[PDB]
Amino acid sequence: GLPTTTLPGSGQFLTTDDRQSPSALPNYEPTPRIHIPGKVHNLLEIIQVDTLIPMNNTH
Amino acid sequence: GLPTTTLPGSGQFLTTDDRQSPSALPNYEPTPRIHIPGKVHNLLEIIQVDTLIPMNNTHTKDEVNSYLIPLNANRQNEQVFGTNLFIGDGVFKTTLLGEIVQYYTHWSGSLRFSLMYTGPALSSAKLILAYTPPGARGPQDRREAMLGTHVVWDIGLQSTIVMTIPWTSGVQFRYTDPDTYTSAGFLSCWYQTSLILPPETTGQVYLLSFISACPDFKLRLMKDTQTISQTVALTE
Amino acid sequence: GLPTTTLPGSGQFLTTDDRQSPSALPNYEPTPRIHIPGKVHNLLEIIQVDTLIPMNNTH
Amino acid sequence: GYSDRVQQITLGNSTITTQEAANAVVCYAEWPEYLPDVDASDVNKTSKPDTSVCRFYTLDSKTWTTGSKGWCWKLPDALKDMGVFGQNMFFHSLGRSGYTVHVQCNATKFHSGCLLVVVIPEHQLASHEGGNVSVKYTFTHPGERGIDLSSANEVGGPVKDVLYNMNGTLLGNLLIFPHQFINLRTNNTATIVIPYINSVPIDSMTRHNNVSLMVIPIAPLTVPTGATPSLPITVTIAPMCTEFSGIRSKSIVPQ
Amino acid sequence: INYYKDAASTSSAGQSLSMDPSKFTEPVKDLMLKGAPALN
Amino acid sequence: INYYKDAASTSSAGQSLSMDPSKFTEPVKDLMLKGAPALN
Amino acid sequence: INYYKDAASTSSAGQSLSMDPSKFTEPVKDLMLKGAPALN
Amino acid sequence: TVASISSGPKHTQKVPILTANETGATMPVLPSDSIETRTTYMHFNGSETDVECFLGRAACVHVTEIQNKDATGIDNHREAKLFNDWKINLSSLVQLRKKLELFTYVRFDSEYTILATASQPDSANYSSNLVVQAMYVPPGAPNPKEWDDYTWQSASNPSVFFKVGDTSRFSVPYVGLASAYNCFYDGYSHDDAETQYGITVLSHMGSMAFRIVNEHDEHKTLVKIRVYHRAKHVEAWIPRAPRALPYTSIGRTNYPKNTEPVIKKRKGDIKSY
Amino acid sequence: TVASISSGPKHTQKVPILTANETGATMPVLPSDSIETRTTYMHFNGSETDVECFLGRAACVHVTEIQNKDATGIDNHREAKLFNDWKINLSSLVQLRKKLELFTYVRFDSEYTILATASQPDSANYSSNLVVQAMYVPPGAPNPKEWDDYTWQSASNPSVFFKVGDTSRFSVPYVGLASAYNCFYDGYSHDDAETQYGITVLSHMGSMAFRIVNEHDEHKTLVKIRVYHRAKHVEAWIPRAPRALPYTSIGRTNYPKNTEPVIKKRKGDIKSY
Amino acid sequence: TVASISSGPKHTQKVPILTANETGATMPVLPSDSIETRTTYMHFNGSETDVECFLGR
Ligand SMILES: Cc1cc(CCCCCCCOc2ccc(C3=N[C@@H](C)CO3)cc2)on1
Ligand SMILES: Cc1cc(CCCCCCCOc2ccc(C3=N[C@@H](C)CO3)cc2)on1
Repeated sequence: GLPTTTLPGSGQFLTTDDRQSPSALPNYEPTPRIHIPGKVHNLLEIIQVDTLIPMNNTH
Repeated sequence: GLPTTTLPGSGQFLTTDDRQSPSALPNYEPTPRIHIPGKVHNLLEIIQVDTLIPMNNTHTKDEVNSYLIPLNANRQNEQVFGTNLFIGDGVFKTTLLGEIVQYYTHWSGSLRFSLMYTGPALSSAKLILAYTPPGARGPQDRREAMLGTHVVWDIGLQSTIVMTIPWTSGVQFRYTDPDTYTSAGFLSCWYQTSLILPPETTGQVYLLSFISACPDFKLRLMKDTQTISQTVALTE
Repeated sequence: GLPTTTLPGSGQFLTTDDRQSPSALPNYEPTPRIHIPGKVHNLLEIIQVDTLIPMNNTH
Repeated sequence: GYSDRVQQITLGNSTITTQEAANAVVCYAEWPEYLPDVDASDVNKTSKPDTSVCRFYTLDSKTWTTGSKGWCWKLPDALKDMGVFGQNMFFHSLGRSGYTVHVQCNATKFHSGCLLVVVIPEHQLASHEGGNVSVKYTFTHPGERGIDLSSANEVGGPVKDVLYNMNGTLLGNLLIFPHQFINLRTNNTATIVIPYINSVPIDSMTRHNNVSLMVIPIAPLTVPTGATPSLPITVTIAPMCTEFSGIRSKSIVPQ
Repeated sequence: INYYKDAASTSSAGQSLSMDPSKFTEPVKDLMLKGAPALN
Repeated sequence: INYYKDAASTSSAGQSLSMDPSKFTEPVKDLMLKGAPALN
Repeated sequence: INYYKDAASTSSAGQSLSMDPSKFTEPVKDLMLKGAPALN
Repeated sequence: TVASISSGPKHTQKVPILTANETGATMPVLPSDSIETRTTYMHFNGSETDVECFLGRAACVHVTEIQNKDATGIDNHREAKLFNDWKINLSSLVQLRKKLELFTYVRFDSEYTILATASQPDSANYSSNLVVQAMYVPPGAPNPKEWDDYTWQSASNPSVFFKVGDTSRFSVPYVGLASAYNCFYDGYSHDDAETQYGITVLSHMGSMAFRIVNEHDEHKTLVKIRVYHRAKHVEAWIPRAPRALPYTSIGRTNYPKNTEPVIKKRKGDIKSY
Repeated sequence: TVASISSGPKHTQKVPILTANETGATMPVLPSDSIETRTTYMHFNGSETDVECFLGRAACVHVTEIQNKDATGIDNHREAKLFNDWKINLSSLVQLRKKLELFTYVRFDSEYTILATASQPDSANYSSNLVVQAMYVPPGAPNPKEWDDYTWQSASNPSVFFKVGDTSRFSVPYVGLASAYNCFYDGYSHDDAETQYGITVLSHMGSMAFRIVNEHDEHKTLVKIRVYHRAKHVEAWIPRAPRALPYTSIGRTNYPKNTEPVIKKRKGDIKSY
Repeated sequence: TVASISSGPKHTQKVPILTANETGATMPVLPSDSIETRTTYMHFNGSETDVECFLGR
């Protein structure tokens, strides 16, 4: 038995933390990926495509 | 599953502990630093800059005048000012030195006390500043004063005189907060000869006095300052 | 997140255990030691000095 | 035969000579310099009028009398109307600058008096009303006139109490800011070089002042017998390494 | 260190650091050079 | 050992051990030597 | 393994294993040999 | 390191103790320039005066309170403390404030600890464990209207759920818009004739919203939230004079009128000890 | 290691058993100087008599008590135990005191454990988990006046928050002003004719303040605090005679008048067994 | 990485700002194609806009 101390924050759930978890479906094999045109990696990729501005807002 | 045991103290929150925490904002990129003159790294850097001491504390409401130590022409043998050296209280207390010392419990080191003369250029004066180490009373006359640490100051072209209160102590640390056992002495100043004004001139002349710490100085065991408090939370 | 199990005795306070603790005064510098004659290391050092026995206990 | 005492500063088309100086202070030991690329953000090339803006402007003179409490000027405000410096100021969106400040006050070897000349980076003033009353714009933009600490409280203006630096701190501790004394017996001028100090690389010159220059009598003026009881104090200031960026239409500011 | 056997149980992935907007911003068949005329 | 990915999540920094009061105590333009006259 | 930065936070010290009673049991100025007469 | 060197009698033309303070310098004079000293060592590093250490311990920055009670018929949850909210700020409480305002610009990461304790004022029964939810609602994002709005879904906004009686802890990077946070700002948000003066305009960092996730039991439960803040990775520029008068407002320098003399008057003369 | 060597008959001019105790020495005489012995080994190191071991286990040094109750209309929180305070000291309880005073000067780091248990004397309902706050109020720093003063912000003063029923543990470096703590001090704080004598004047180490963070429930709750202290990294100088009479005061050597004979009288003669 | 390069006056036959949006492209025009710029660096990677980050809380 190794001695430990727990710190403030133990047991909290922070929606933004990133840790490991047990898989509920041990050993399951996902469907293979096939190729699909159009993959997005960054939202910065798409905000460089121009779109129309409803400038004439007066309606 | 690795076997563990939790010790006493688990779950406590100690405001002074230093550990890692998850970031709430994963992957966020802070603004770049640009250069800004003036970076401070240690409070020890700043307590070496001297600031004015309201030595003339005798007023009744805070005034620019309690920074001015007056001098009288033609007095001989007499005493210009006196103070004990409780740097955390009394005259010292509002100075930057006094103000920082109050964030710590213990101090040790030498102090630098200087006086800048502001009288007409055609006047002259010789003063004696004396440091009295712990153990004797505040000196009562120059004879008594002159037997301890002292500097005869001759007022000249060079306007300021820097007296050092060298660390004289049995115990290597003293409390900031007024302790007896831990007390540091007295500082007094007397006419060595006397102030003399030129013709066509009259009245009082004043000395400005500063305090800063020597590079010698140590402060330790941080705590809360008696210099600030509040009764309800502030709002916008 | 590494999986753990806590054993019997968790949370107990044993006045005789010897472990690490956080310092309440982070970074504080203690007064230097100076030399003092007389250091004791073991109680076995001192019980070899003889002392008087109130043998005449009859008072 | 160089003395700490005599000095000449030539900047642009203007020169100052002092024969009774007491060295010069360079804030935080740094000398004004232009904005490096590594620190840049705005993509605009900046404009550096050089000698037409980096010369010495002498503000109107003040009069130290035995009752004076002290005066306060803000930068770049104090210069908002000086020559082309000022025009550039109202015409660009952003600008940046360092300064040489030269405060002048001469008397004779029978006078006494001592002024503190100090530069305070980000001097946020307090309302004399207390609470959370704000200090209106006009009040913190006195222009070349500066603020006269012995003038009366006004409404929407700052507090003018000297033992508190106009902000809740004691006069005695102003010495932690770059400063120099003018002690009639020693000194006759004070000179401070101010590098640009901000938390952003360049800023607006009209909505934010980045230093207040403060001249405060501390040992009262004492003139020789039957002398006139007052001396003028003059402040001359020169922008140095000025850069303007984001030119356009020309700001319109309150009052 | 993964403590678990399955890949789904590992933490979040790490930045694509891929980034290529041209499939979205310039899907034209004949290449357009900036500075050259759009329509020749 | 950092257990977390972001730098903000690490513990306190470690002593500057920088320390140079001269920007505050001696910001004069012409260097003053202790022992030499202040004003020449 | 120390988990903490300060020395006060470490566990108990480890045995002096110093042990020298002579400062207490034989602080005499001229050395006494067992077996030789106490007072000569 | 030597704290003092050995120095003996002096009869020179070289006087280190005469200076001209008008210059603005504090000449580095030592005991050995004016008395005869002996060698002594420092034995000390100045570790605990590092600014990281000075600003690096948790300070209480905010105490708020919310209650768990039947919201049935409450027209204004916010007003019933069915979920309070706090306009994040770091000058509401003063112990830490005076410490930070010793500097003009400050840059650091924050570590927050949130302690939540419950109180049952009106004589009660069984208290079912309440779980608090603390959301970060930065400026531009919907702010909660009822204690159970869509807002609380918080799909893009970091939120932590912990139990009353426990503590929550997480750390946020330096979120300032500029290179440092301004402790002071002598400016306006624009050249308006009536806009507010100060940093209030620079302090925008949004607010943080707390609520209990639990529905109501038969009694009412008061939960009081205390937020602690610890600076880590500190960087501070341009020291200033310490605060002397009391504070009146978050973000302005203003002091109260008819305040009291802050310098202690002597009981005696200038000459007194 | 041999505990005894083998030694046989002796008929010498060299007598190790005759000495002169007037000299102040304890001559190192052994069984083998006066009887015939056989070899035997020690099999032992003297591990558990090391001073680190002797002073190194936790001892109870203080029991105090505070209560959680409605402070409404209390004119003196301190007096209602709305928050007690303890003048840190290490001689209030005697088991550990006699152990330390076997030495004149002692130097060590302290590890504190604080156990807090709750009691509900007046028949009650549901007890909501109380959280205790333990502040270190060194001398020179504002000492708490109400149970919820600005003091408790403790922005610069180390404080720990733990739950009643649990334990808190942290360790403080050796905070003495000198090189060691004086277990005894035959001096005064100054040459005053009426100043106190003893160490009380050297013991200054300030006090430690406890309070409950929780507001009040309908019943009252008594929380009793026990502070345990363990010396780690011990260094002790100059052994002294053990304490024989009972103690009367923290910090003075004084014993009670008409105390009882401390040496057990024989039931019989000097000659008795 | 540079966010903007330095660029000065232009008087060309090569106009990067005239395009034909009918083509469906968004031509990659920059500040330096139409005003005079100074060098500046990005100081930023676009970390927190990665889709793993966007959908990962
Ligand atoms: C769940 C959850 C909750 C949160 C909160 C995120 C932290 C955001 C707060 C950012 C730091 O806030 C400030 C505010 C003011 C100042 C400041 N004002 C001046 C006096 C000085 O500094 C500094 C930081 O994150 N996740
Ligand atoms: C939270 C929190 C609470 C604390 C307390 C800090 C510990 C300070 C106490 C320092 C050690 O106190 C003493 C007092 C007396 C003696 C002593 N007196 C003589 C008989 C011998 O030793 C030694 C240590 O720290 N963080």
